[PDB]
Amino acid sequence: NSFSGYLKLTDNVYIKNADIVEEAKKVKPTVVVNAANVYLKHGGGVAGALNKATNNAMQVESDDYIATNGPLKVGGSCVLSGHNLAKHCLHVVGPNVNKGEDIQLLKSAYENFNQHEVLLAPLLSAGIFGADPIHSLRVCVDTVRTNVYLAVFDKNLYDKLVSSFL
Ligand SMILES: COc1ccc([C@H](NC(=O)c2ncnc3[nH]ccc23)[C@H](C)c2nnn[nH]2)cc1
Repeated sequence: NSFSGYLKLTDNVYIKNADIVEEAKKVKPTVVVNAANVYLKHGGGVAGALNKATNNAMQVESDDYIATNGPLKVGGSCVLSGHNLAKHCLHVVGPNVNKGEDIQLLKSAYENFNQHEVLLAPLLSAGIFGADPIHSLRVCVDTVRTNVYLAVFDKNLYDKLVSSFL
């Protein structure tokens, strides 16, 4: 958990302008959060990048989990191996509001982070899922009580978040 160059936003929320994959390789955190979908099909975004950095080992393990357990629910999670990136990967499903899923489930999604003392994570429900990323950071700050290190890859978004927050 050797995090460096983060800006502290609250007592338990830190932020850095970085690619979450590069952070995972350097830090080797106990937990890396994936912004997953209910079938754990890691096709793009954070999920595609984390899976690519495991050389598809994350996808093979995710397919076996879905065969035995079935899909996750929106707002839910599962803990699987972190492979070469972390001890564990916490796969979390935020609502896709562009497909009618309720924005109140974004609070349920961030509540999963509270089972882990320290996490490396992206913002949930942003991008193709349609939630406003500044609103997603406000839900994170109001829901997560354990120590979260947020990696924001787009510098333009990182600057908007830091301006809106502090
Ligand atoms: C569907 O769920 C999401 C949830 C996060 C997002 C976007 N995050 C990423 O795609 C991302 N974040 C950190 N490291 C990364 N490495 C490769 C991709 C990547 C949001 C918009 C964003 N942009 N810049 N920082 N965060 C897109 C969709």
